[PDB]
Amino acid sequence: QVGSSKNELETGSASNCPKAILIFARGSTETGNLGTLGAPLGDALESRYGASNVWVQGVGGPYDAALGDNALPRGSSAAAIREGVRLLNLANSKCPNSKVVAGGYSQGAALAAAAISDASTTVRNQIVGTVLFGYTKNQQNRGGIPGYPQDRLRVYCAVGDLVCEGTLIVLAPHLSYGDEARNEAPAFLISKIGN
Ligand code: NA
Ligand code: NA
Repeated sequence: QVGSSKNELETGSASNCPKAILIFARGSTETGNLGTLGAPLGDALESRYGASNVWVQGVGGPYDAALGDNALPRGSSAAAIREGVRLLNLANSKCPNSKVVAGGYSQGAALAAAAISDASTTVRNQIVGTVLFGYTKNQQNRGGIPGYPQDRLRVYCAVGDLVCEGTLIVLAPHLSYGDEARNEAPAFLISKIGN
């Protein structure tokens, strides 16, 4: 087995920008750059618009999804958060007229939150919608992304997912977001991108 990965923002032509670009950060120990939730989420967007009209991009490079990095400031390493910021800035520099949507699972939700907070006011305006699954900073950020408007966010925190409740206790409900990745989350992102 090889982890599910997509790198379409990095490989795409700047002369052929898509309607939408998804940047997604996986959860700790997951393989590839999309993990378990990123691939179904990108597939749902590509089913809606067509695969040529969405660029799906996972967060990799120095983001190694390491278990220890959940204990760091903001819930991931500074280098992993910087990698999110590099991809958001790449989306903006290559394809400024494309709609960006962001997502993350678990540590990846913390990475996504921090990288969106760190991005410019113009980049945040380009990110029309964000979905967080099992958000490890839900309690500490009071259900939001600092500096990002609530209408553009959905947080999926399962009943009994204690990572949403200021701990790092990972129980069965933390593994229950496959349906939101397939259904509610792409439906929400689609509403913000437009038809
Ligand atoms: Na695509
Ligand atoms: Na679910």
